[PDB]
Amino acid sequence: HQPLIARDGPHPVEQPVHNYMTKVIDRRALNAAFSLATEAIALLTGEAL
Amino acid sequence: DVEFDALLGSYCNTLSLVRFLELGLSVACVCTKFPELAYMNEGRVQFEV
Repeated sequence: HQPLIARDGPHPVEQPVHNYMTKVIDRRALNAAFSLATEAIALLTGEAL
Repeated sequence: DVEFDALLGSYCNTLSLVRFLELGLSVACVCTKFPELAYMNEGRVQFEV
C-alpha cells in the first residue's frame, strides 16, 4: 500500500494507491542416483539363508 | 461302474531314487557345499603337498 504526501499548490491531488500481485513458485526436481548390482542385490534379502 | 481291488503284497515301485552317495562312483570325489559359489566369481581349491 503506498503512502502519499499531502501537497500544496496547483499540484494534482494525490490519491492512495494499492498494489495487489501474486507470484508462482518454481519446481526443479533434484535427482541423485545409486547403483547396486546382481550378486550384492540378492546377497541382501532372503536368498543367502 | 467298475471296482478296484488293491494288491496287498507286491507294491509297484515307481521311480526308485538313487542317492549319489551309496554309489560305487563317489569314492572319487569329496563333496562340500560352497553356497556362495553362485556369487563366487571364480574359485580355486588350493591344496599344497
